[PDB]
Amino acid sequence: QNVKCKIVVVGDSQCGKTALLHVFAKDCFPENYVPTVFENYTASFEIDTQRIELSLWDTSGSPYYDNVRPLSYPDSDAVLICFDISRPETLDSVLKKWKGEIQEFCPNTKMLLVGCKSDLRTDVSTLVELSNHRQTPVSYDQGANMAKQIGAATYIECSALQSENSVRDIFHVATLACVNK
Amino acid sequence: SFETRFEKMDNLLRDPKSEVNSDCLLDGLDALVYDLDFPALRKNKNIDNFLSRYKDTINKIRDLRMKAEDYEVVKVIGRGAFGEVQLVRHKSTRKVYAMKLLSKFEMIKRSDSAFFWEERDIMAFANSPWVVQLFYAFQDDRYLYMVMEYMPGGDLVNLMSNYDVPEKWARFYTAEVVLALDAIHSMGFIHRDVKPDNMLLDKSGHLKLADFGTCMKMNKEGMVRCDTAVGTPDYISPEVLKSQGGDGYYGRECDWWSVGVFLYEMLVGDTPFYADSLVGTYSKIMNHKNSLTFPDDNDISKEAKNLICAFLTDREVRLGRNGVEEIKRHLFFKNDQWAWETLRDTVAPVVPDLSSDIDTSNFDDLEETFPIPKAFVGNQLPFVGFTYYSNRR
Ligand SMILES: Nc1nc2c(ncn2[C@@H]2O[C@H](COP(=O)(O)OP(=O)(O)OP(=O)(O)O)[C@@H](O)[C@H]2O)c(=O)[nH]1
Ligand SMILES: Nc1ncnc2c1ncn2[C@@H]1O[C@H](COP(=O)(O)OP(=O)(O)NP(=O)(O)O)[C@@H](O)[C@H]1O
Ligand SMILES: [Mg+2]
Ligand SMILES: [Mg+2]
Repeated sequence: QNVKCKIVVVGDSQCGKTALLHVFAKDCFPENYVPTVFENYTASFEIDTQRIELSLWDTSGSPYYDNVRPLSYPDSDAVLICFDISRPETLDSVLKKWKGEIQEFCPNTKMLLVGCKSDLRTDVSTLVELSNHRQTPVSYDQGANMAKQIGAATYIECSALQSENSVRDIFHVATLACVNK
Repeated sequence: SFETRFEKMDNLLRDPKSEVNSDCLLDGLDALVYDLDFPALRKNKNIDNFLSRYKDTINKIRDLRMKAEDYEVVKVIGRGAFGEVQLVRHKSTRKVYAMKLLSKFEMIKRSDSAFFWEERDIMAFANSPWVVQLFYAFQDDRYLYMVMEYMPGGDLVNLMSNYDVPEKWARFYTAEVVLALDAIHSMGFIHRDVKPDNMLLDKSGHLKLADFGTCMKMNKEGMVRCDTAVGTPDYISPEVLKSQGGDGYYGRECDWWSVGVFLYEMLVGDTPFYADSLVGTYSKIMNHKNSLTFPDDNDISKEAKNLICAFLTDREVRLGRNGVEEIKRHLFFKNDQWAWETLRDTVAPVVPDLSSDIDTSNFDDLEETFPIPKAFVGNQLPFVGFTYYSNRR
């Protein structure tokens, strides 16, 4: 039987978790947002000639579910903590909540900071809006200078929306977090 | 007709570039009588009353063909993948070459029973002053051997740690690489493992390359198809990387990127995509448009930071995409000190300090086996045709 690693995704609501697991495991971007809860995408990847089998877990970011989301951590191989690059609000949150809730249920499992919606960093609209709060989108450095402060293995970005490869380049990086072990 | 038969034939036992020059047919048999000399196999009278036929000459022979202990050894100046590399003096010829050893058993376990044949061709046939000459290539039962001209200068890493490289210098060592690459491109190939660990220095101070495992003759149109990642991970191309499991298909812009990452390790001291993790140094590379960054230095000349950023970038944009020439033309190789066809002609930037025929001052210092064939394995197999000597005028 081919090698099989398990992968969980947590993150503030609407940061684009389900935008990306759906792009990678179903080859199309989701037309209508729906607050996922649990959901089990079934993908497949390839490192150097050989197949790893991927079992992906999409979740809720809504506190309403703080009580149930942790039923997916048990015995993971690698977890993806997420943030919306177009709202610094959600990164001061990959620290408050997610470092702690991951540190405590899947403690012996590689974790991995991923910044979504990167294509909004150069949209005159989500800047014009982030300034009306004395805010300003997440810069790569703001990103990693966080990840290496919470203990992630690497920090990486991706436009879940614009170029398909930016997402493949993610499940490539994280297949390796499972298997390299 | 008929003469041009026993003709076109004989000049095919001398032709070294041939699959069957005498030295290879030897290599053949020798490696077979190794794979039948078993009690297990001789219960069959074919093997037994044939290996009987050839005992008293198969011995008389391994006795002659450049056997391994024809060389006594000095220091060992390199361990690596499959076994080590030692500085040897020929017990008879008194000449000093630099022998590469390949662990046969461990080379079929790691399932790489042929990654070297291009390193045989290249090293022995690309007569070049950029390439490390392959003088003799012989095998025995347990290992392989490649006797190479010795390079007393050391790798480029021995340098970057013992000096604090200036731009005057990074102009030199770089453009001497650029040349030794457009060498290996127009010799037909592509390197792929391009690091300071693989750059050596002749006693003259100038440069040569060795290690050609990774190489690969380009197809008709100049590209290559390959779904496996290759080379050290600091210097790895982004195309060669994201190929690991995928329709990977790259040209030679993948040696070029590797060079920018080197013009960087030289002028800043650390690599541009460093990170704690095997997987962490891969994610810095992926996000290159965003993760590449020079420290609080503007003494990095405008047009050097500016070259680094022309190599370190997407492949369709990458400098050298449209000619090995637009590289030699960079505003960064301006100098009253030379133009190009005279480079390895000039005088080194740092010239090796050697005491004797074999001073390894620039170098630092450093038995498993097989399973007895039940039936017939065929182990010693695609290790045949590998022998090659010199004699050829
Ligand atoms: N530009 C851009 N927009 C995105 C991206 N990802 C998601 N979006 C938009 O943002 C909305 C949020 O996406 P989802 O991933 O489905 O929501 P979620 O992150 O799963 O939030 P949950 O309810 O907690 O599951 C989607 O309707 C998309 O329209 C992205 O990568 N780039
Ligand atoms: N012809 C030579 N003359 C002097 N030193 C050499 C020569 N060939 C190899 N070396 C030394 O051996 C080291 C590595 O050589 P190499 O045979 O390429 O090992 P390797 O198995 O390729 N390592 P890896 O990159 O993991 O595959 C170099 O850094 C040199 O220091
Ligand atoms: Mg959702
Ligand atoms: Mg090496």
